[PDB]
Amino acid sequence: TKIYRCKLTLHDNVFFASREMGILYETEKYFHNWALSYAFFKGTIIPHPYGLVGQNAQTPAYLDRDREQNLLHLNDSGIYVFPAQPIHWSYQINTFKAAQSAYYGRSVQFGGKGATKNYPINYGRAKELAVGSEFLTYIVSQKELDLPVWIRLGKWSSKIRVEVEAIAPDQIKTASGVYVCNHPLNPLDCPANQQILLYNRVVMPPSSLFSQSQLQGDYWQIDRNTFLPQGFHYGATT
Amino acid sequence: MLDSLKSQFQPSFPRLASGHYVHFLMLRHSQSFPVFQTDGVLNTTRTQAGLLEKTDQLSRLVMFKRKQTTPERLAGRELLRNLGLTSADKSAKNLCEYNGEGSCKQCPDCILYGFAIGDSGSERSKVYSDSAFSLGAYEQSHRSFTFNAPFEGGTMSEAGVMRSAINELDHILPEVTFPTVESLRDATYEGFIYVLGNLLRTKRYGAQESRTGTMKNHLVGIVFADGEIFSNLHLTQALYDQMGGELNKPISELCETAATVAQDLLNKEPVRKSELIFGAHLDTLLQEVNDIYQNDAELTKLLGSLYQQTQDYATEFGAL
Amino acid sequence: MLDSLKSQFQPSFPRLASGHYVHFLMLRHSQSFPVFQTDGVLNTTRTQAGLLEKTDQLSRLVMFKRKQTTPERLAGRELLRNLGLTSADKSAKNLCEYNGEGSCKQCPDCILYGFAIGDSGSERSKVYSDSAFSLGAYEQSHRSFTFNAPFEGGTMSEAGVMRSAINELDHILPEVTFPTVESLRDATYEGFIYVLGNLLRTKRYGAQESRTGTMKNHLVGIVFADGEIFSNLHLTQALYDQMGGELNKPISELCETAATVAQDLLNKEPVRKSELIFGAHLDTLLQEVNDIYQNDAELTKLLGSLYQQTQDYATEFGAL
DNA sequence: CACGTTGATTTTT
DNA sequence: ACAACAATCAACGTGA
Repeated sequence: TKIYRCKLTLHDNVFFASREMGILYETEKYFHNWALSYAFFKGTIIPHPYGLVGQNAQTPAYLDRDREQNLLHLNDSGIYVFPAQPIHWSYQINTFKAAQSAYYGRSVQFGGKGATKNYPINYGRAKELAVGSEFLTYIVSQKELDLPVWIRLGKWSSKIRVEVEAIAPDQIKTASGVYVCNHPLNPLDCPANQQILLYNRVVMPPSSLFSQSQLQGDYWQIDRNTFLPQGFHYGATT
Repeated sequence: MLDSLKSQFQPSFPRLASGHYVHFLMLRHSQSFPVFQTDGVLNTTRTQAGLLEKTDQLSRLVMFKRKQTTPERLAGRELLRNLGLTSADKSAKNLCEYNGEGSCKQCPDCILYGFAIGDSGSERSKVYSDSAFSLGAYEQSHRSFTFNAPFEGGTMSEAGVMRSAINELDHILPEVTFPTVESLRDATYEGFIYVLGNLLRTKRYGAQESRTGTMKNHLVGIVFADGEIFSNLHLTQALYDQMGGELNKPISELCETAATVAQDLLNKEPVRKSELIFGAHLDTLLQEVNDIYQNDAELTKLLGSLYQQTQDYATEFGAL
Repeated sequence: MLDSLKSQFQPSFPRLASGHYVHFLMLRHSQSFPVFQTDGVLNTTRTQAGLLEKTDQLSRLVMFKRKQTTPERLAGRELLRNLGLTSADKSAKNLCEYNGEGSCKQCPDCILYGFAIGDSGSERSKVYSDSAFSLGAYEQSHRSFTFNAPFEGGTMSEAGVMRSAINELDHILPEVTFPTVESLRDATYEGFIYVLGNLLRTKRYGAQESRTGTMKNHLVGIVFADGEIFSNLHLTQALYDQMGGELNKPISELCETAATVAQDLLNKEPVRKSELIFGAHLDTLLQEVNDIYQNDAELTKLLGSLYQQTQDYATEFGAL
């Protein structure tokens, strides 16, 4: 029922380890929906356990009712964030290191002696999304929503200004047919009574998004040049 | 002061994050030539000069979260080793090592700044932070200094051949200010004294800290809130605009103008705020924490309790 | 004094910082026209003139970072060679090449002041130093002197043509004073005697040592500490304010003014202070250390012990 | 997991 | 007159 046009401005550089090639780790230019859903609603709705230990410390709980860090809490809260479209962007490639806390340091080869386990020993280069960037998302909810005007994202918990407007009922309209979505859209969240006819894809962990799609189903023309899929909810394909 | 604030904090570390944030508002003032570099240059980004609707872009120096958090973090671990709460010896039962498998799961550093071993445990950082920015432009805020390394016999030549050991290096200037908000979630009272300790007790940052890089962390306010208040960039763009770009001002005018800009911003940001420690209440609070960090009995007591609380969190809710 | 101070130090060098800073508070007074340059002019920076009262901007000279650690470092190395603990001949088992491969990785210079070239790793300097600032403004504190170079025939021509070998250079005036804190981390007692020896035994600093740049280091305090005290710039800005900018005072009154501002500032630092050697206790200790450096048996023993300490650190935790 | 081992590229008026 | 640096930062295989 309610729809919020939220534009995200980076107030410091955002890193996600989306792909890795040698010394270089890089960030995809679309913020994945599930990452933004926890950035908005973790602590307010979804639980935020400070510690983990066990299998729960390296296995996601995305869509597992048995665990506390679910995105399904939000299905029951009647809320859905869409993934983020880049409106304006830049990248910085910045090195990062391991600290030499001891007075003496030996450069050790990764996998050598004293280095035989997967940890960030030595150095790497992160291709971060930079302060010079702006992204656009939509949140759809069935209740007026107290959205936080600051969020944190990614590998380094980096600040985003969220400036948000509710799209009023005088300028949205509801319809059904074939439509080009033109915003990003997560295929895992697609229900029955939507079908995807065409898509162009952005290959990305944890699951690939569409950057552009043609759908058949119900939609909201939220301004005269974008069409948002109606009825999407977290994990609806399962 | 501290006797009144003891109500605000959690009585012991919670499992889930509850949304109590104590925010430290600071100006980090450069005192001698820091070098916040990666990739062989001083880190910079283009930004808008200020919040009042400028066309005007400005290259400002960026101190990344790593470059400020790790110097605070490591200055806590050496304090805990000096109090004898943790050890450097591989044969001790209270060993803690900074990054590998040998990280503790109990000590104050591990619970407040976090750890990740793998399946054997991990803990999220309770100290939230942002990348800090120079209040002025890079062109105003740096100078490049030559270095050389001759033979001990005083000469760039040895055996009639020249050393290649000359280059330039880039340095930030001795008055450059980096407005900062550091934020601490869901902390106990002693957790606040440990972290506020790091902010006041650590004094060197960036590369070549053996030779350079002293900074003065001037605390400007402490703010208790239900949520995240504003970014370093947003404070810096507000502070530039409150000055209209006359950046050539003394440290005390720059701190008092930051204290009123912080309160101008806090009135607009939609989170509820329990306490706003500024001015003479901050200067008495700072004296009352300086009095802990100068007293052997008082500090070993508080940090002993912190240890216990974090050792109890570890065994009750943490990585056991 | 030395009989009690011995207890504060560690019995051998650790691999990790265990608190235990010793801070050497000094005034470095110019005696014979120092040249402190990079990029062909005397190094200078704009600073607030003093902390609280005299809040106007002022340019002051900068004794930049290594200009106050390479003199110390090299003077200690020629003592290690004089005592025969290290050598400068190739094909001797105790060679130590300065700033190359073939650095010893075991001698007191290699451990206390650090190394980073070639295989066998890198070592962080246990002496922490910082860039020092002139207490006065540049304008009252420098002069430009013409130099020329004729032919040995006593004239600027050898065939009727001119040599034109004429140029200016800027030199810092005598009695110009640079307040500074040198800091030593995790020393043994013999390591303190070595570093303190360098500070009292060095006397030339700038460019053109062969002709210029003598200085007088007056140690004004030694402070045992749980962590970093104030920056060089902060002690300078405090000392200028205490004099009101009236800097034409004798060196005895200036060393006594530095002593009272350093003690005022130390009582505002979040640092447990184990020992605070000043005044009549410091001019006791300085004599008890002069008695080491004037005695051939005592110095050989002490610095020989240091060699063992630093060679054992090397085999136990360092370069093996 | 804990022992052991040691070759490769082609060039910026 | 003449230097603009210098090093270090695996990739497997085999047996227990």
